Amino acid sequence: DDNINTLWTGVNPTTANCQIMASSESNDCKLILTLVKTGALVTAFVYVIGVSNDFNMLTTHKNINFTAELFFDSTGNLLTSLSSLKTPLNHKSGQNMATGALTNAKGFMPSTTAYPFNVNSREKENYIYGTCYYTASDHTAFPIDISVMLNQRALNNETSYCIRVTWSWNTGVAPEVQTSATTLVTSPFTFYYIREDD
Amino acid sequence: DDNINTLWTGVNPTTANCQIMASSESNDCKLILTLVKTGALVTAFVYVIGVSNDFNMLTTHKNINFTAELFFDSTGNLLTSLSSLKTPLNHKSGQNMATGALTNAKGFMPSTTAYPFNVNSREKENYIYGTCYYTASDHTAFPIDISVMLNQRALNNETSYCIRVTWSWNTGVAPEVQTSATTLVTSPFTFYYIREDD
Amino acid sequence: DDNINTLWTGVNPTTANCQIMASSESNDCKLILTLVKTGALVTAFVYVIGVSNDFNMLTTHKNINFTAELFFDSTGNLLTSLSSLKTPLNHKSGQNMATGALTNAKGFMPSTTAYPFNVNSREKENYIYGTCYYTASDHTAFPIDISVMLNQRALNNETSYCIRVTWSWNTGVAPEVQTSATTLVTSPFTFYYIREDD
Amino acid sequence: VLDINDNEPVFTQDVFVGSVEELSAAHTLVMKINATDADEPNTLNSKISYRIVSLEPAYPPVFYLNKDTGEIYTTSVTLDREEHSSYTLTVEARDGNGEVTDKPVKQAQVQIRILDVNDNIPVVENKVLEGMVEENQVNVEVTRIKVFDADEIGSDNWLANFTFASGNEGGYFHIETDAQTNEGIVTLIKEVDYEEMKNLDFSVIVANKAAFHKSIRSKYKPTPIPIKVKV
Amino acid sequence: VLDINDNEPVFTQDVFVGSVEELSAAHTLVMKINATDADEPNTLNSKISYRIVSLEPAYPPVFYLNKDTGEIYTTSVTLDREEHSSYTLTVEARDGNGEVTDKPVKQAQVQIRILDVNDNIPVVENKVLEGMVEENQVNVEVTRIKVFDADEIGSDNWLANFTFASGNEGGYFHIETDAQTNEGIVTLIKEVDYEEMKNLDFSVIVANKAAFHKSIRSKYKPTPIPIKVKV
Amino acid sequence: VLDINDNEPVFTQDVFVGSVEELSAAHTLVMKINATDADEPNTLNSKISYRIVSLEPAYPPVFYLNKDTGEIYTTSVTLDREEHSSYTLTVEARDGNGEVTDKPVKQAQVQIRILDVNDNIPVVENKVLEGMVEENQVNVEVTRIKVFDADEIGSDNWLANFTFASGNEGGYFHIETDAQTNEGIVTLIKEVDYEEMKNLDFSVIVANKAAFHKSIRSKYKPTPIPIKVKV
Repeated sequence: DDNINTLWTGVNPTTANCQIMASSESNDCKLILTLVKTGALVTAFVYVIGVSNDFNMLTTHKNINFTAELFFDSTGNLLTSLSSLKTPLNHKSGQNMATGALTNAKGFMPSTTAYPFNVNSREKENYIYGTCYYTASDHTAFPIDISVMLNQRALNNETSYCIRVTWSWNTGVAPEVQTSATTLVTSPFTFYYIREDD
Repeated sequence: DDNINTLWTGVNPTTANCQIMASSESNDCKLILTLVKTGALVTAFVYVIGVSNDFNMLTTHKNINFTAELFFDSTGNLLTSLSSLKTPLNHKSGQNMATGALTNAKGFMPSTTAYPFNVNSREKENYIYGTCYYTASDHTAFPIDISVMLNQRALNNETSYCIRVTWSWNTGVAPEVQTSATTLVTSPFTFYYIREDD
Repeated sequence: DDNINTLWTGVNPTTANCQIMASSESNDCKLILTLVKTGALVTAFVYVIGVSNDFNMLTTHKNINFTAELFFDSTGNLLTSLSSLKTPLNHKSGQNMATGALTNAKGFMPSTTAYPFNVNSREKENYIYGTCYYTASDHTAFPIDISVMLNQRALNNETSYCIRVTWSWNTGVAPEVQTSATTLVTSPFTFYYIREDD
Repeated sequence: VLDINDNEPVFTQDVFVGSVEELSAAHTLVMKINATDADEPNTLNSKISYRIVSLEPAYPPVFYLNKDTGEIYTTSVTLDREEHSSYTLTVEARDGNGEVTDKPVKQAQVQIRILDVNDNIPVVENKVLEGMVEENQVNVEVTRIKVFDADEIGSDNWLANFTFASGNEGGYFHIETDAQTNEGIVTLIKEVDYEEMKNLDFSVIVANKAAFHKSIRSKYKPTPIPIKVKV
Repeated sequence: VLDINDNEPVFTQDVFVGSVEELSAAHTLVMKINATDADEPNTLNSKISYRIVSLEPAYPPVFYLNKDTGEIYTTSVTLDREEHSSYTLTVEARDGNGEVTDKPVKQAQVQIRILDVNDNIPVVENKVLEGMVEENQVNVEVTRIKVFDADEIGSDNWLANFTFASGNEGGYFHIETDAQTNEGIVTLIKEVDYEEMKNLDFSVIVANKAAFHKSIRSKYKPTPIPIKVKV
Repeated sequence: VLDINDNEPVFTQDVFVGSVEELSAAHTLVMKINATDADEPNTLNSKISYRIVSLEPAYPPVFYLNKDTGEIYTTSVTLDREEHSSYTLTVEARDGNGEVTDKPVKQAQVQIRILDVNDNIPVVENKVLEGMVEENQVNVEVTRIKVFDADEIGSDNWLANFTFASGNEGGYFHIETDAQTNEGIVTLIKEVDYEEMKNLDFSVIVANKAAFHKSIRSKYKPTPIPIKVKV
C-alpha cells in the first residue's frame, strides 16, 4: 500500500488551513505540504497559497519574510495549537487527506540523531537552504530565499520535532502593485532530510 | 514490481526521438525523460542531447530558447503527432523501454486538481522554474533557465495533460565557437509535481 | 523490505570515516552519503562534517576546493584503499549501517550506458552541477559550488564505477576567522543519476 | 489547357511588411506570404513552394519559412533588436513539384521590423554631481542627471523615470525629464538660506518610464545615486 | 460600587519609547504598552483593549499590536531603516467589552527607533585617483579615498575600513580614516627618489569597520580599486 | 662498513625550480625533490624523510610535501597568483628512521612560480569619453580607452581586445591596442563633414586577448561602454 508513504495536507483544501501572520484573526493561507518516505530520507514538498487580502498584499512590498512553523509530538502527530498549520496531516486518499489514525507517522519526522535538539557543536547540521519563485502578473519569476530549520526548539515538553520553513524576498521592486496584486503563490520547494526511525 | 513505477524514454536511444526545432525535417535531438512515482508526487528527470547539426549550432549563439512540449490523452498515453517527442513513453526493461501496453500511465500525469486547465485565478500554480547547465568545451558550466509549465492548454479534445519544458540561456558570450561546437547536451533537470490519481 | 533500497554511511558515525585531504595522516572528516533507489534513478544525498583541525581551518580561507572521490568494483562494492571514504557502505538498520553482505549493490551504481567510460563524444553527459551552503558563525549562508562527475576514470582494472564530488567556494571574505572557526559542515546536496541494472 | 509550367508564381505585392517583438519565443508567427496561382487550382503549379533566397544581415539564422504555407516564424535563435533593428528578406515563390531550375520567377522583398522590449536598465553617464545653492533661489534647474539607456532612442523603454530614495522629504527639489536628451533635470522649489552652512545630501533611483521586461525584472537591484548638493 | 463605564483607561506615561533592529524577523517583540485599570480587577473595564490609532508614516503596515496584551511586534513586512529611521505611533487603551464609541479616552504616543544593521556595502565616490610624489617627502597625506555608505552616518556600519590588496608590500603608504567625512586618507611613510621614473601602482579594498550583516555577507565580492600613483 | 649515521643526505642541486598553474585543484603535482643517498641502498639512511622547513610567505598553507617521495602537491587552499606571484620553500632531506635531532643536514631552496590564468575581467579606468571630429580628418587616433586588468601585466590575459557592439557599421573607426600601456586607441578612417551637426554615438565591449578562464566564463556579462563622439 503506497498511500501510507505520504503525509500531506491535501491538494487544494477548500478553506485556508494555515495561519502565517499573527495579525490574522483566523486562517489566512493554504499551506500545501507533502512528506514522502523515500528510503532513509523524507522528500518534503511545500508551498503556500494566499487567501486573505492582508496576506496577498505582501506582493506589493519589496522586503518580505514569513514563516510556517510546525511542531510534532513524540508520535509525530502535529501540534495544531502551536503550529502555523491548524489542520493535522494525514495519508493519501486520491487527491485528499485520509480520515483515520496515523500509522508510523513518527518515521516521517526529522531524525534527532542527524538533527539534534540544543547542541551548539552540531547546530550547523540543522539548516537547509533553497530557492522558490513567485510568478508576477507579467510572468516575471522573482526568487525567494527559503530557510528550512529542523529540530531547533521545543516550546514545551510535548514538542519532539520541529520544522521551520521561512520564505523571504529582498527585491529591487515590488513584484506587484496594489491593483495588479491578486494572490501570493510560491513555486513548490523540495528538500530532503534524514528521517526518524519508524 | 518496481519497473512499472517509471515512465521514460530509454537510456541513450540509437536514433533521435524528439523534434525540437520546427525547421527540422525529422527528429533532431534525443530527449531523455524519466517519470518516477514517488508517493503522491512524480519526480521528473529531463535533459536533451543534440543530434542534428542545426540543433548543435545553437551553442554558437548567446541567446537561445527551445521547448519540448508534451501532450497526453485521457489515459496518459503520449500524443506523438502533437508532441515534440515522437516516440511514446514506456516502462523499464533494464536500460531500455519496455514493449507492451501501459498500465496506470494516467497516474504519472500532472494533477488537474493541483494544476487546472484555464483557470485565471489559479494560473500561478502551473509554473515550475529551475536551472540546468551546459558544459562547454573548456569545461565551463553555463547556466540554463528552465521553465516547466503544467496543464496550460489543450490543442484539441484529445489532450488531457500538458508538460511544456522550456530551456533558455541569455549569456554574455557564446558558449562555443563554430569549430569547437560539438554537441548541445544539457545537464539533467529534476522537478516534482503532484500526480494524478491512478 | 525497504531497508535494502538505501546504501549509506550511517547517521553521524562516531569517528571520521573519510580522508579528504592528502596531508592528513588518518581520517579527517565524516562523509555522509545516502543512495536511494527511486525507480530507474538513484537519489544521492551527500555532505561532509569536519573533524580534524586542519580540515576545519579551511573556513578561514576564501578560496577552497576539496574532493570526495569514490571508486566501486564490478559488484558495486566500495574500493576503500583508493577512495576518500575508508569505510564501505551498507544498508539501513535504523540510524546505522547494517552489518551483513550487500545485496544488489551494483544497481546503486551510475549507469555505464548513460555515463560511459572514456568516450570523448559523450563526455558532457558525465557532469552534474549544484550548490550547497555553509552556515557561518553569524548564521550567514555561503554558497558552495558542487561538481559531481560520474564514471570519469578507472585507476585500475578493479574500478568499474566512479563518483567524484567536488566542493569549492571562491568568496569575497573568509567565512570565519581563526577564533570563530569551529567546524566545516556543508549543507546537504541531493542529485540524481540513472542507475545501473541490478 | 493543362497545368503546364507556363508562367511564374504570382505575388500580391513586391513589398511585404511584417513585425515581431524582441526576445520572442521560438515558433512565434512573424508573418505570412500571401501569394496566389494564376493557373488552375489543385494543380502542381498551385502547390506553391516558397523559399527564402537571402537575408541581408545573413549571419544569425533567425527566421524560418514554412515552405508549404509561407508562414514566417522565429527560430530558437532569440532576437535581439539592439544589434539588428530590422531585417530584409528576399523570398521567391516556385511552382511545380519542387524542382530547382535556373528559370526566373517572381521574387519579393520582405521588411521585418523588430519591436523593442525594455530589456536594458538605464545607467548614469555621470558619477559625481554637486551644485551650489543660494538664498532667494527657487525654480532653479541647476543640475541634470546624465543617463544612458539602450532601448530604442525615443521610446518609453528609454525615457528615464526618477524617484527620490532618501534626502528630500521637505520638498526642496523635483525631477523633470528631458526627452530630446534623456536628462534628469532636477529643480529647486524650496529656498535655502545659504548662510546656514548646511547639507542637503540625497540619493535617487533611475528607471525607465515603461516597466522593465520580465527577463530583467527580478534582476534589477537599483543602487541609489548619492547626489551631494552644498548650499 | 460596580464596574461601570465611569472613567478612562490609565496609562503609566504619555510617551513610550521602544526600539527594534532593522531587518528583524516577523513577530519580533518590539515593545509592550504597560497600562493599568483604576477600576476593580477581573472586570470588564479591566479587560483593556488596546488599539493602534495612527502611524505617522502610515503607508507600510510594519507593526502589529496584540490588542489583548499590548505587545507590539513586527509583521511580515520587513523593516528597512534607511527609508524610515523611526516611527511614531498613537495608540489608545479602551475599557468595556470592545464597544467602539466616540467617547474620549486616554491615548498615548509611542516612539520606536529602528536600530541599524550593516546592510550596505561602501562604494567609492571617486573612480580615478593619482598623486605626484617627490623625494624627501614623508608623512604626506596627499590623497583621500572618497567613499559612500548608507548605514546611519556616524555609526560603525558606516566607517570605512581599508586594506591593501596588492602593490604596497614595502610599506610605502598607510591608510587612516577620517570619521567626520568618511575619508580614506592614505599617507606616505617611505620616501621615493622622484628621479627614478618608477611606478607605485596599487589597489585597495573598501569595507566598513563593523562586519557586514548576514544578509549581505556571501554577496560581498570586492573589486580592488586600482590607485595609480606616479612618482 | 655499516649504514651508520655518518653523512648528510645528498641533493642534486641547491636550487629547485617548479611551476604550477593558478587555481589548480587539490593534490595537483607541482614538482619533485630529486635527492639521493651516498650510503648503501635499501638502508635506513636511504629512507629519505623530506621535510618542509620554511615558506617565506608562510601564512597560507598552500603546498604539501610527500615526506616519503618528495613530491610537492597543492592542497585544498586554492592558489591565487594575484596576491602571491611566486613562493620560496626551504626544505631539508633527513636520513635515519625519522629521528629529529639538531644535527645539521643538507637543505635546499625551492622556487615555485605561479602561472597566471585569465581570472579577471578587464574594466575601464575611464567612464565618460568624447572627442571632436572635423572634416578632412582621417587616420586620427584622438581618443584612447583606459582599461585595467589584474592578470599579470604583459601577458595575453591582460591585453585588451575590443569589438564594436553598436554604432559603427559604416566603418568610421577602428581599435588598435597599445601593449606598453594597455590602451584602446580608437582611430578615424572615414571622414565626417563637421558642418553636418551629426552624432556618431557608439558603444564597445572590452575583453582580454586570451579567452577567459572557465571559472569566470558564464559570469562575464559585458555592458557596452557608451562612447559619444560629437563631430
